Amino acid sequence: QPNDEVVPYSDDTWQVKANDRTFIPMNLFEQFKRAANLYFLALLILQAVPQISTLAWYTTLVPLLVVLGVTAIKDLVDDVARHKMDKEINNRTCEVIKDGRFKVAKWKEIQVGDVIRLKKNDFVPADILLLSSSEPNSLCYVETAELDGETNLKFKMSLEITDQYLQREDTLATFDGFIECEEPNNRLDKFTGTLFWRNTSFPLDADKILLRGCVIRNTDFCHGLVIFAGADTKIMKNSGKTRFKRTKIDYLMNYMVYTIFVVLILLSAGLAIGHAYWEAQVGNSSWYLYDGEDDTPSYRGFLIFWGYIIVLNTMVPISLYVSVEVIRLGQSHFINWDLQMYYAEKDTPAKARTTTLNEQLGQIHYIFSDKTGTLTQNIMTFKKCCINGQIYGDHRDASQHNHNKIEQVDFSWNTYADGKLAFYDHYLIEQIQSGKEPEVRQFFFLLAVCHTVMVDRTDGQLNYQAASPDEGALVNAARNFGFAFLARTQNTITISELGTERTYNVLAILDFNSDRKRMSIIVRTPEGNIKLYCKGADTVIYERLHRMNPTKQETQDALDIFANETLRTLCLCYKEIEEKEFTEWNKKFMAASVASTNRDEALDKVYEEIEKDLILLGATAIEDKLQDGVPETISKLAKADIKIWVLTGDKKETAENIGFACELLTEDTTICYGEDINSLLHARMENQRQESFFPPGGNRALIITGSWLNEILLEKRMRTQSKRRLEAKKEQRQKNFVDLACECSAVICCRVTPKQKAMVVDLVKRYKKAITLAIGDGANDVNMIKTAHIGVGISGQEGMQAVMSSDYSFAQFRYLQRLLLVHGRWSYIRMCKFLRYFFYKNFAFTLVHFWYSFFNGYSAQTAYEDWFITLYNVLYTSLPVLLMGLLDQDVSDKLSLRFPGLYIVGQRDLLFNYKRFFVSLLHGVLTSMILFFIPLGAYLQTVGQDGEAPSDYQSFAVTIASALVITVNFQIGLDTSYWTFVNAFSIFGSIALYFGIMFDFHSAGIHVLFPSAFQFTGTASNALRQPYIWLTIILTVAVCLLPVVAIRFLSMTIWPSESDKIQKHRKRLKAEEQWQRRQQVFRRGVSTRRSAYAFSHQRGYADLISSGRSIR
Amino acid sequence: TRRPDNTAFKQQRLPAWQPILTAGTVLPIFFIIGLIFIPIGIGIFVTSNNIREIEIDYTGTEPSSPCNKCLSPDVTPCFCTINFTLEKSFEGNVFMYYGLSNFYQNHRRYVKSRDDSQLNGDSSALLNPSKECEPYRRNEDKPIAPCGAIANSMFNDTLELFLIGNDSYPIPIALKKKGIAWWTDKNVKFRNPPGGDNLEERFKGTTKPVNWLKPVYMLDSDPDNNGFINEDFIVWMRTAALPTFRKLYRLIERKSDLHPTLPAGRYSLNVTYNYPVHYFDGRKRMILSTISWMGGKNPFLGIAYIAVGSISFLLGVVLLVINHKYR
Ligand SMILES: *[C@@H]1O[C@H](CO)[C@@H](O[C@@H]2O[C@H](CO)[C@@H](O[C@@H]3O[C@H](CO)[C@@H](O)[C@H](O)[C@@H]3O)[C@H](O)[C@H]2NC(C)=O)[C@H](O)[C@H]1NC(C)=O
Ligand SMILES: CC(C)CCC[C@@H](C)[C@H]1CC[C@H]2[C@@H]3CC=C4C[C@@H](OC(=O)CCC(=O)O)CC[C@]4(C)[C@H]3CC[C@]12C
Ligand SMILES: CC(C)CCC[C@@H](C)[C@H]1CC[C@H]2[C@@H]3CC=C4C[C@@H](OC(=O)CCC(=O)O)CC[C@]4(C)[C@H]3CC[C@]12C
Ligand SMILES: CC(C)CCC[C@@H](C)[C@H]1CC[C@H]2[C@@H]3CC=C4C[C@@H](OC(=O)CCC(=O)O)CC[C@]4(C)[C@H]3CC[C@]12C
Ligand SMILES: CC(C)CCC[C@@H](C)[C@H]1CC[C@H]2[C@@H]3CC=C4C[C@@H](OC(=O)CCC(=O)O)CC[C@]4(C)[C@H]3CC[C@]12C
Ligand SMILES: *[C@@H]1O[C@H](CO)[C@@H](O)[C@H](O)[C@H]1NC(C)=O
Ligand SMILES: *[C@@H]1O[C@H](CO)[C@@H](O)[C@H](O)[C@H]1NC(C)=O
Ligand code: BEF
Ligand SMILES: [Mg+2]
Repeated sequence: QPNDEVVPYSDDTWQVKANDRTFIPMNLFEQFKRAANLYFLALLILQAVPQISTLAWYTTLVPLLVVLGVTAIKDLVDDVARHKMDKEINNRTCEVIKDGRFKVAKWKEIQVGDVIRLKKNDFVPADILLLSSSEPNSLCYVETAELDGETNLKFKMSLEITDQYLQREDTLATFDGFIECEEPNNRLDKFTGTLFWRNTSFPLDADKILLRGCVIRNTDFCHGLVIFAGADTKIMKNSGKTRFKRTKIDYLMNYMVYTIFVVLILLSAGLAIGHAYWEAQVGNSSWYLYDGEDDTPSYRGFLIFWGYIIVLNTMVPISLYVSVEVIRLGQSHFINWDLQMYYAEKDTPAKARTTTLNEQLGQIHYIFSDKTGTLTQNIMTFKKCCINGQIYGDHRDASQHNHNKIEQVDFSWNTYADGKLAFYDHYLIEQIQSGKEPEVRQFFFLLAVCHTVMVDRTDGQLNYQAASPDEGALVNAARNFGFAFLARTQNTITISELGTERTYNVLAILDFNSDRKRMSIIVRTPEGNIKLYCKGADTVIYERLHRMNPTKQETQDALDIFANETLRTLCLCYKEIEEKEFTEWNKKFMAASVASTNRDEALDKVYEEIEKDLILLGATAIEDKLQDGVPETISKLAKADIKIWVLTGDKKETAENIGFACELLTEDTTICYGEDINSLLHARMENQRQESFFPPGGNRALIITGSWLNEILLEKRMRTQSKRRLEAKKEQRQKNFVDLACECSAVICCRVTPKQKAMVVDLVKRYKKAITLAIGDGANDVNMIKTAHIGVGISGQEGMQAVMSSDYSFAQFRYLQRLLLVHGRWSYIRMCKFLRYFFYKNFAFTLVHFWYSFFNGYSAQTAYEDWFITLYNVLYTSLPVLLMGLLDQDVSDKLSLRFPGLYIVGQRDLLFNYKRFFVSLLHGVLTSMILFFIPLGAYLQTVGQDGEAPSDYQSFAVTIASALVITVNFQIGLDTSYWTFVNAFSIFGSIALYFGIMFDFHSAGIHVLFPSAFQFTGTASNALRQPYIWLTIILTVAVCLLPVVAIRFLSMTIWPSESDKIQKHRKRLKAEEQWQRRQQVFRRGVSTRRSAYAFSHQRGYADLISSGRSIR
Repeated sequence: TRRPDNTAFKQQRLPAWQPILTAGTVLPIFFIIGLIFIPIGIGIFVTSNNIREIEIDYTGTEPSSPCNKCLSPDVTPCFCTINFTLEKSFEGNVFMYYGLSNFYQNHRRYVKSRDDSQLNGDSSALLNPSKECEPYRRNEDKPIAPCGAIANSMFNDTLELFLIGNDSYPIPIALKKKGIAWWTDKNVKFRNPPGGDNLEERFKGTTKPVNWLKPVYMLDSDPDNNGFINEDFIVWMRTAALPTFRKLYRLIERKSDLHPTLPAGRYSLNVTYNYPVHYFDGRKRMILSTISWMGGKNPFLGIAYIAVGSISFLLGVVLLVINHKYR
């Protein structure tokens, strides 16, 4: 039932008349979406009240205004960049009839029901009803490599009525026809409608409609009428819904912030009960703490709950999000500026068009890639051949092999030859020239006859217009070897054999279709002989070979070798027909060529009747070129424990051939097709009516067609019970399929529609909880680019459909090596370091108030200056962490591509779990403990007790602040492993700036200006000149920093990580063997172990050529 | 679309240093820290041990002391006397402090009860004081010049020292009451109201704090040590950091003669008990200390330095052993 040759669009009235056509919202968004801003505004409101305020109103605004300004500036820059990208990538134009004659107009000025004209190689703007063309019978050839991964050219024809009357712009301008068609939908194969014109109705069909992604080729100009437009086009309805993408670390940060909220609430409540009890016991007896307010101890505790909330608010950071955004912006700009990710030929630098998904590049689990245009260059060439059992094409010189370093044979002797074909083999040239072996020339004569291509000689250059890449390559190879296909007509071909022009007489063309798998042609030679030449798949041709064929085994060996080299193989045969047999078969064929009721079956039977006894000639090998460094990239990403799946819309033969050519599949791998997977799943379901589907030690791969993918996933009141049971069964089947697929080495999906690509990506994401990436080009890959966690579009080509909705846009698949193994890994490491240090240094600063609470009656008295609290998070501990988060590397990029195994560190969430958060919190708690309790012990006794004795509250505050700043700015230095000059400058300049600003505030002039604001006048000058104060500061710093150094050293020495081992031995590393293809896997025992047949062509062209439709 | 600039910053290649924490790079800092902390701790401890300090507690809370009668002073002037001895004579300048224990001067409700504008000598603030010192802002109908709870709760106690000589006649000891406050505090932070030459007319329309026996006028007879610049007032206004604190009271200057400043013998302390602290388990002490040429008597820093040096040396040894065992 399932079909391997059709994409399953099914399993997934409109009326047209012709010629009858900035800062406030960002602030609100950040306030509401980000609960931190609302929290800080609530803190401000609390600080307004005088009965509860414990800190001035400066504290929460001075930083908050800076946060708001920075966020607004970044948002404005991002908006400007987005508007730019949009403006400078949306430059496309087309000719339209909006006035007396044609006018140029952008694609946005198109209205449903307006006639337009297109030229060669011009992307179709919207769905069109082809009205006329320069080609005979108004034919038009379109390439749909981006609507689906098919590299062959389809043909569209228009109505006879519109063909013979709309050949001129004069009639098009006055054209007035009605169209009633189906409403817009996502079905690209069929189209039902009707055109009313000249008081008559004409039905429409898909063979008259050009879609948006089509590219017009082999047609000078084409006039049509727009049917759909904008988002209503059949390819725009296949684009998923854009969603807001958030990294895996954002949710962790949210849970972290909620935990900090809870901890702050608990601490405030505890200190509130503490103060209530203290006031009950000691507060009333104290005759000096009289405020004249009749407040009971419980009321005081309740009132100071809010005071302690205000004091400890700084536990939740105020500059976390701005720091994260700046880090991500800098890393994205690093991605943009990368010079290794620069394609010189197309001049297409990389691009990070979303500046919020950076660390997630270091956590990728799966990659899903298109095939046509992503892993391939859309170029294929004729590499080798086998004639009479001799394999030609391997390196040789003269008539005997001499050396590998041989030159390129010159085709000067030929007249039509050019430089397209790069062939390094001389024995073939001598064999052809000598003529001692006529079958050598017969081989290329067959190559130049059996095709169905067209020839254009407008400039006399003999240009070949081929609807199949394989046919084009073979015809070019034949032409270069002296057999050039010059001209064709209804009943003749005019091949020129070694300079002699012989005009044959074509008698019949036996067409190609997926089931037949072969093509043939019966022609009469000028002498009078009748010969049938056929070429096709080896499997379907080895069942029709004559009894006598000495070269059968040698050609079989050649086919095996070609399949071993990952090449597309075809088998060639010919036979001679007698006059009587030919006339009887011609009678039968003409009988079957008129019965249009069941023409296909009668034609197939007639075709089968003649191709019975065939004499072999050899085989041909066509290599489909891949992008440079594709197999190397795949192997590297496999060493990093990343699984690559290929989701292509191309036929099965091409997908399997590319899978073998990319080294995804090998001789060891056992391939399972749709039916085997379906049987396995059925058996498992019956058993269930866990254990691995396959033995662990085996190697396997999956080749699933779209129809079989739908079949195996079941996608082909009592009603509620039925619905729920069916949904449960579908969920179980989907989980089973996902588990089976993730157990195999490689998975390839072919003949899949965009919805199916999105379905597979979503299934993996959901049932495996894995981070997924999607890379591809064209319009069919947009849905999986919008569904995956990260989406990459291959730019550089004229198709900018997948790049619009992508996240990162480079020009070649190779650069994926540096996106993940350098940029993503570094980004993950840097973000984790930033978060750890940030939470450490924010918790080490606010717990001093908690510790001090025990020595001031739990009265919410700050241990820091009223202005130090303001500038701590902005000036003293802001720059160094950002610099470390922008300019930190553990190993060099050249040493990070050489050891992909490092990636796993981010792949398992090891550098920052939900456990490292509490470790950092404990570190901050201990640091604050020491910072407070060492100065306290120093201050209990004498500290420089004389006339100038700094033993008061302000000296205490400045001592603790200095110790805190030094300790934090030395911890940041301990964290960094890439000591750029700017890193050291910031680390040693934050402390200097703190000291300078402190000495500025503690100045006579500022106090004279207004004394209320500043109370710490003269404390710094008279407190930092005592040796005991400096000894206390040094002791605090040493106690805070020594255990960290000891623990880091012990961890590195006993449990070193991969980066440590690489860095220790970095000096002795010199062995780096470049990846090399596995040269030889030749074996014996089986005549054939795989059929490497592959051909891309569509049925119908022979019908056009046999009739006069395709002849001008 | 064009070729990105080739620069050190843009291409993620900036000249940098790669500090691997090699086993030969962390042991040296441990050993250096130990060897530099041990001698400093020894020196600080030795200096602290060589300081002669005498602390006399005269709160009179516990009976059988010759000051308990002042816990219920029916008569406002209550006088005690404390007899003590100095075994070893002091030398050089001597400092006399009054200390309070269990006296929370770091309370938030207490630290903010202040008006730095009025104490700066501002005519506008001299009347209509700041709202922060509300409980002691106005007495009946006029502003209180030193408003706030800090000014009212000021040490009300006079202390004097006498030496019992061989003649059985107490010998008074001169006590200097100047130069016991920060220079900036006396010359910048605190200043008298502007205008006039007589302090009497300067504070016109302002009463005294409700607790002060006499107004700001009679704090001192000298015109350079009365007003808001009084040093006994500045010293108190400088709030302490912990419940227990010592505030400088008097300076005893070394006599130019070779004899000790405080010759060893017997001494009597003459305290006028006026400041009550027994309600909330507070304590009052008088401390006589001598000058050091490194700070003062701080055994805590010396002991901590000794301990940290020893621990650093032990950690260095242990880390060396671990490095050898897992080399
Ligand atoms: C400061 O010295 C004075 C005496 O030398 C003592 O403090 C306070 O002294 C005043 C009297 O000068 C007491 O006045 C109170 O006044 C109200 C009415 O105005 C009256 O109802 C009270 O019963 C009392 O008479 C004040 O209570 C007293 N402060 C106390 C007892 O805490 C004390 O020696 C030193 N105290 C301070 C805070 O400086
Ligand atoms: C929720 C977890 C993480 C605990 C975090 C908060 C604690 C720091 C709070 C909770 C209960 C609080 C205690 C509740 C009651 C008191 C009685 C309070 O009153 C007194 O005993 C002193 C009065 C006097 O000295 O006469 C002393 C502080 C204390 C122990 C509090 C100290 C701070 C505590 C331990
Ligand atoms: C990290 C490991 C190696 C040591 C963990 C020990 C800590 C749990 C100890 C060390 C210092 C201790 C603190 C030392 C002093 C105090 C003050 C104490 O209160 C008082 O002494 C009275 C306060 C007053 O005078 O009003 C309450 C317990 C507390 C916070 C202690 C809590 C427990 C601490 C943090
Ligand atoms: C290796 C590090 C990471 C572990 C944590 C070390 C703590 C256990 C240390 C750091 C600060 C030390 C405190 C520093 C100061 C003091 C004050 C000290 O009290 C006095 O000096 C006066 C004693 C008195 O006169 O009553 C009592 C020990 C204590 C709490 C220390 C207890 C031990 C502490 C908490
Ligand atoms: C360097 C890292 C790896 C270890 C950090 C731990 C130190 C902070 C601990 C270890 C020993 C502790 C000391 C142990 C003993 C004392 C004596 C103690 O003083 C007393 O109470 C005794 C009476 C007197 O001071 O004379 C004051 C705390 C102190 C200095 C402790 C301060 C904190 C110290 C240095
Ligand atoms: C101190 O000693 C003298 C010696 O006569 C005595 O009169 C006085 O009462 C004593 N004071 C005390 C013990 O407080
Ligand atoms: C000083 O002590 C003596 C003890 O007799 C006595 O004069 C009085 O108690 C004190 N001085 C004054 C002025 O009260
Ligand atoms: F471009 Be893919 F092969 F659909
Ligand atoms: Mg593609």
